[PDB]
Amino acid sequence: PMTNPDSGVVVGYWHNWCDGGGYQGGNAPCVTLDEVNPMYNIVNVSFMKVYDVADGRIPTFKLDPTIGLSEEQFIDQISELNKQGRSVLLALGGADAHVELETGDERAFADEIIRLTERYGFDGLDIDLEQAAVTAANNQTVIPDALKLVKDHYRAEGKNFLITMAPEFPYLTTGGKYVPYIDNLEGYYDWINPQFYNQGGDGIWVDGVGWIAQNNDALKEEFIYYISDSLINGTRGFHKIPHDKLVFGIPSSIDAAATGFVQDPQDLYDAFETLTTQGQPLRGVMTWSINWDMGTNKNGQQYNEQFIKDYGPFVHG
Repeated sequence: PMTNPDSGVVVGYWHNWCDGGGYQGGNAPCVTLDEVNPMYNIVNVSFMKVYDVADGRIPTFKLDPTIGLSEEQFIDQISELNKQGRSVLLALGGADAHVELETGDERAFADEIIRLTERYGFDGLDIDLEQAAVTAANNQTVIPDALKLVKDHYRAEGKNFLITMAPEFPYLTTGGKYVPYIDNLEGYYDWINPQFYNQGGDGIWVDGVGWIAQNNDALKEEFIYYISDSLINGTRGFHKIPHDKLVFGIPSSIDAAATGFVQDPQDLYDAFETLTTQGQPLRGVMTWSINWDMGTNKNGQQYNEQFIKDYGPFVHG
């Protein structure tokens, strides 16, 4: 019962908690799955984590009851997303997740991913580790090893369990800390949706063009274009990610991330247009987060689904 997308994707994260505070003092309410705009055709339930270190190192998922959904209602709403052709992934990691897997844990971690997948109807898993967890303990080897077990388990049932990853973009260099997740899952992952945000003054130097920072709003089109062109060709010191497997992750507003919000969507449409014109169209867009897009800013104004209104029709048309 493992729903996959047929073409472009708009990936959105869904908070398993209520009323998060924002980088500019807004508020992100919890919402049900049935409240999510259908143009979010990949919905990432956040987060699979270790809730209590006394329960051991294996991450798990526990639905937050304050969202107002029973277990059965949550399961049913996933089934309903699947009937619409939409996928629901489990996102592993997030802040304060205590994911510190050790060599030897990979079989039990795979078992728990399979168990939650059977119980809830998840269509796959997104690796969304916090900065410090990327190289913690044996995460770089145990997490890919466990996911290969899961992938092949479902492949043997004729099903494609989706595997995606949300690296912070500076770590995608040829010698970067994220490389093992990508190399170890080559041929296993379906796409990568890096975070092109929260890295302040990081960016990329483009010979003949100059220094293009992730927080430079005047060069946003050039940033999106050149960081993507580098990834999809394995150039400018970046690890290759094929263009049909690259999804461009950006904040849904200035409350969702400290930096990286795209002030003018036209900069993204034009960058994607240049990539398409050279024959390397990207697979779609990702955002942190659905709940922020449905949230409020510090003066109580609704974000009013502005992000999915800006990028949904663009990706799906």
